[PDB]
Order: sequence, then structure tokens, then C-alpha cells
Amino acid sequence: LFPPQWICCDIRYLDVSILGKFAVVMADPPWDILPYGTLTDDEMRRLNIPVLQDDGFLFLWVTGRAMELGRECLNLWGYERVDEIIWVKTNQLQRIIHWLNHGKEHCLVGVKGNPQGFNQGLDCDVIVAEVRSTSHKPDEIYGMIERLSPGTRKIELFGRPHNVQPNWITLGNQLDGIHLLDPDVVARFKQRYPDGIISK
Amino acid sequence: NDYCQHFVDTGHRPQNFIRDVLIRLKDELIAKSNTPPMYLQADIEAFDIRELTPKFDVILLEPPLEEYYRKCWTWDDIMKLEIDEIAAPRSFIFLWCGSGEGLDLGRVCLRKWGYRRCEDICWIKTNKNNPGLDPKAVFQRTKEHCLMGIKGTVDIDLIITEEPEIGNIEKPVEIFHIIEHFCLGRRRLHLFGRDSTIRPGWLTVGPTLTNSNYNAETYASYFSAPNSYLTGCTEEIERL
Ligand SMILES: O=C(NC[C@]1(O)CCCN(c2cc(NCc3ccccc3)ncn2)C1)c1ccc(CN2CC3(CCC3)[C@@H]2C2CC2)cc1O
Repeated sequence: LFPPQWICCDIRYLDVSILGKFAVVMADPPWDILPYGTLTDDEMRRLNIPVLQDDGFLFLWVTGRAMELGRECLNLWGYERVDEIIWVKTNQLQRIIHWLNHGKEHCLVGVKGNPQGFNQGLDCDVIVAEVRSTSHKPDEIYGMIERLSPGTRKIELFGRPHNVQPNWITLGNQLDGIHLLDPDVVARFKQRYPDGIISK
Repeated sequence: NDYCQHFVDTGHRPQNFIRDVLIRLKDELIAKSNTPPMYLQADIEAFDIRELTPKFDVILLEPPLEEYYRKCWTWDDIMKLEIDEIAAPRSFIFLWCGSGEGLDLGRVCLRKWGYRRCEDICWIKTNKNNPGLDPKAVFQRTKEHCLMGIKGTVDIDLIITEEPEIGNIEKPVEIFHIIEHFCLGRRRLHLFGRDSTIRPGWLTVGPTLTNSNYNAETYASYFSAPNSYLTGCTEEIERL
């Protein structure tokens, strides 16, 4: 159901089996690289990503030692890494913002199953875009994902209010409440959470 | 503007629109301390890499991957290179990994040889001159990765050039500039270099070299005392 949907929750504890299956998953995790909201490496490994898709793509933002740990998670969750997007960070005039200064952010692209009917090869694997507010991912990624898999259901983990999008369900503990419009999801949510509380 | 949509509309890669892409004395110091270029033709698959002495401070490894071509080395071949046998206990590696499975297998190699990855240097290829396909790919691949690894106790991680003509496998010479600016020491090895990559300050070993001048005793004499620990960015040690 096309309009934006979201669930404020601790993603460690939400039963994601109520959300159904998704053509695309995106995650921008608070890797332990500790600061508020961080997940330990074990908590990351244990996320029930495998129930979220049968055939489709996973987009996983990584930095520092999560370039390696994110590969471990992707493989443990059942994905093969088949691309790596980089976002070249620029100012409003298109100039680039330990051993080297860092001009880019990285997003691994994993595949699970054997997706059919996606539009692979429409976009390239380099994003050039302005840092529109620190710590945000560039909005361009939603466009590339929509051209890749138009009209399908998508789910974002560890998103924020600015991330909510049509065709997407956004999960994160800084969202405002619970806003669900898909009847399949609404039905399974009330069944699983009759009193609206998501604990343990 | 959305340069991704623009690429979909026009075939111009988003990197085509990046613009503008006191160190000179340091480049001069590098040039002053560079050893003479030295080079050896050797079939690396049949060659006992331990004959390469002494142990190196920097290794640049550029195996000819199949994806570079519209004798190729598989990651099976590369992984079985015994790089840890010629790397100094404190030393650095720069591994060109391409754009596909090498991004994973190259990391397996680094760990196999005792390195941890400390940077990921991306060569972004523009197509300004020709605006506008691996079966696994989700996106058009417009870059290559050079992983930097470290073992033991000014520049950006991007190189931007126009995509070379088909059949040209050369990597951007800018990678040498980045490596030399780190001032990591003077024993520098380029495995799978070519006549076209030979460079002062570097020992180049590769199968297609047409000539050799490598002599292990002569090479070691460049780093004998008092010169054993120079960074390659400091002034020569006065003799006579
Ligand atoms: O601000 C974020 N995200 C919202 C939260 O709300 C913020 C509190 C944590 N967070 C949770 C955490 C959670 N469970 C664990 C918990 C533990 C202790 C107390 C409470 C909860 N469940 C749901 N959301 C999620 C956030 C901000 C920055 C980054 C870093 N990337 C931005 C980047 C993309 C291009 C640049 C870069 C990537 C590496 C390359 C990741 C983030 O994710």
C-alpha cells in the first residue's frame, strides 16, 4: 500500500515476521565502530533479516570495519554481494568534501534467491550528490531502487522520519509512533501486538 | 539535480560532473630519495617469489583479472601467491581488486597474507568522451577498487579519470602518487607491472617485461646502513 508507513521500535526486538516479504531491503545500521543506539556485532548477526525476502536485493551501508563486518552479516543472512555503490560527497558546487581523507560512503548490494523482473543495469554504481544534512544518506538511492524495482514493497531498517517514502515501510527508534496502512500488515500487527507494545 | 536520473536519461555518468578533478617540496624529496628503477621479467605463477629480497615496505599488486578484458589470473591463482613471505613485518599492500568478486576475494587475500584493510581507494571512471556487463551485476560498474592493507604495529581515497579505451588495462598513475605520499619506506615492489609502469623508486616484476636489470645484491645495497629505515620522504644521508 503505496503511501509511507513506519514503526517506531527497537529493531532488536520487533517481530519482523509480521511485515511480509519485500523486493528490496535497505539498512543503515548503527555499527559498533558505545554511542546511543549502537548494536553489538552479535546483535547485528542475530537480526532476523532472512525472513524479510525470498527473492530480491539488500542494500547495506557500511564504513570502517563494517566494510568487513557488513560482508559477514550479508553472507550470514543468506545474501551474495553482487555490487557496491559509492556515494561521492560534494558541496552545492559539485566539489568533493586515517591514512586518507574520505570522499565517499559505501553501500553493499546483496542478492538473495533469484529475482525476476528487476531492471538491472539502468543506473550506475556511483552516486554524486550534495551532503544534504550530516549523517543522512542521499535521496538518490531511493530513485535508483525504484527504477530497479518499480512499485514493489520495500523495507528500510534504522531509518529516520526524513526517510519515509511511498512503497516503503521504515523501521527505527526515532520515528513518531506506528503508522501502518497495508491491511495484511495491520492485521498481523494487531494479532501479534494486541496492546500496541513491542517488548523483549 | 539528480545525476542518477540524468545518467538514466543521457548516458553521462554522475562522475562526469564532479569539478576540479604546497606539496611540491615533498614530491622533490621523494624524487631525491628514490632508488634507481629496477625490474625483472618473471613468470609469477612459476617463479619462487622468495627470490625477491629484501622484504618490502610496500607491495602494489596488480594481477591481470579476466574482467579487465572486454594469461588471466583468477582469484584462485592470486590467493595462492605467498605474499606474506616477502612482506616486511611492518609493511603495506595495495591490491587492485576490480569491481566484482575481487572486492570480497581480495579481502580474503589480505587477511590470508596477514594484513588488515585500512583504506578502500576507488578509481572512478568518467565517460565524458563516450556517453551512452556481468550477469550478477545490478548496476553498471563504473569504478575499480584498490584496497590498502597494513601489517605490523594530503590525499583523498578517490581517483577520477576518463575510462580508458577498450583493451587498455593500465591503472591510473595517480595510485603511485598516493602511495609515495604516505612515506612508508623505500623498498617498493610492483607485482604484475609492465614496461610501461616502470618507475624510479620501484622494483617492477612481471611476465611481460621485455628486459631485466634486477640483481638482489645490488638492490639490497640501496637500503644498507645508514639508509635502512628511511621513509623515502627525507633528505639523503651525507656520505664522504
Ligand atoms: O540515526 C541513524 N539511525 C536512526 C536511529 O534511530 C538512531 C539511533 C539507533 N537506531 C535504532 C536502534 C535500534 N536498536 C538498538 C538500541 C540500543 C540501545 C538503545 C536503544 C536501541 N532499533 C531501531 N533504531 C537508529 C543513523 C545515523 C548515521 C548512520 C551512519 N550512516 C549514515 C551514512 C549513510 C551515508 C552516510 C552512514 C553509513 C555507514 C556509511 C546510521 C544510522 O542508522
